Amino acid sequence: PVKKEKIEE
Amino acid sequence: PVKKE
Amino acid sequence: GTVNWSVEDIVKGINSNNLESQLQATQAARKLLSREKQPPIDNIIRAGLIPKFVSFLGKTDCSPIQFESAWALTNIASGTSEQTKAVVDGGAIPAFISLLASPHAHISEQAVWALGNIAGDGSAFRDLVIKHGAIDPLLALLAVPDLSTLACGYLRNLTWTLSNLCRNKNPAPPLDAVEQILPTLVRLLHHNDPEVLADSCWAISYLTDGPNERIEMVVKKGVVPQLVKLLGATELPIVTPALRAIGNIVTGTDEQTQKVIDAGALAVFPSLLTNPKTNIQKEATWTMSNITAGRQDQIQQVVNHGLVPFLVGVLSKADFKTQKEAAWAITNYTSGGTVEQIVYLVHCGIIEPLMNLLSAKDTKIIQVILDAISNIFQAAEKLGETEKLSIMIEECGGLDKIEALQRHENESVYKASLNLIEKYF
Repeated sequence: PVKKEKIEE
Repeated sequence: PVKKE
Repeated sequence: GTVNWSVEDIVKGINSNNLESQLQATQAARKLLSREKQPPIDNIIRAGLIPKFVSFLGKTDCSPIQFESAWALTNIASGTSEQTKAVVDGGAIPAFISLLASPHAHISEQAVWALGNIAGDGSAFRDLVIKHGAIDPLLALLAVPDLSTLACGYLRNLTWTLSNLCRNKNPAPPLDAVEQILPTLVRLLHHNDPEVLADSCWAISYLTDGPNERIEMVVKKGVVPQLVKLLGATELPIVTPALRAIGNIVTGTDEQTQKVIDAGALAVFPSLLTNPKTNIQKEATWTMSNITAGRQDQIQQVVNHGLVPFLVGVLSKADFKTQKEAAWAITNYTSGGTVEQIVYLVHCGIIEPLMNLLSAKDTKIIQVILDAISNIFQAAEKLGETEKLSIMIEECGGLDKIEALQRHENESVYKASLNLIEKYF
């Protein structure tokens, strides 16, 4: 989606 | 005919 | 207690000369930037933290600060172009490419993700990522006998990043970079994970969105059969990109279009042209339009697959945008078809739905439909059936609409309308 935030891991 | 994008 | 820190506290930690204090503060920043509500990216940038995070990427001795800084920088790079630029301007690209070689998979993966965000901004950063030599190390991560041994998340991130290196135009990616990537993409198009398949299809869609030479590079890799298979998948996230790619390919040469036909694509179109998702119906109808623009033998395969009734269907009832693509498909069919093929189209019920669309508030569709009527009349002239056609048009309410159109703003419309009435009515 063009760009992706990493929210959790 | 001609194709189109 | 690396939760809910202030930026001031993060700065104080990062400016400490204590690697552990710096690590705690870097993790606090990561957690800030990982919150869903307005992550404070601009405050972090304004604090001057990007250069520090980038330097932490190079601390091989402290793997956790590498990870935390990588994730922090990933989330900044996820934002606006300006926010992505700040990461690039900090020297992150070469530092992330170095991290692709990390023995720690979680760090390699984060570097993959960050480079995807950077390449995803646009052509210029994509090309800068390529110039700094990202492709070789990225592909090396996928040089395994069986992709199924790789962790699911890792493989999905790599596929997504590679798709962003394939993306954007003006300009399109460098030809040599596309040649380097395509063999790995072909392999990922055969992987069994739905998300890998979707992102692989998106990549092919991007690489096929251009001149015939770009299409040829993909088509010569032999992927069209696999794309047609994916066109028949249950998952919409796969079908959407597969159909876009197929649609892109049929905008090329008649020989490239034939590969799609030979691969069995037209057998999926009954479903596609009746699909509940409007976008799929639109794009499938657009695809049909570029097949009806082909050779007469190609029009015949449309006929043989039973697809003219489906085009009558979409013309009769669909979202307006789909109906306009269908009008184009008819005008193209009528322009390039044999007399027998045009007769078939009328026997399938094209006239009434075409006439019903002449009531539309769109100049282009009226032009398209008027052109198609002319083409059909031309075939009727060759059969001496002009009057039968004239009657059909009159009986379904057409003559009324064409008459009105002689009195229409657009010149092409009134000219085309006046001519038809003058010659047939």
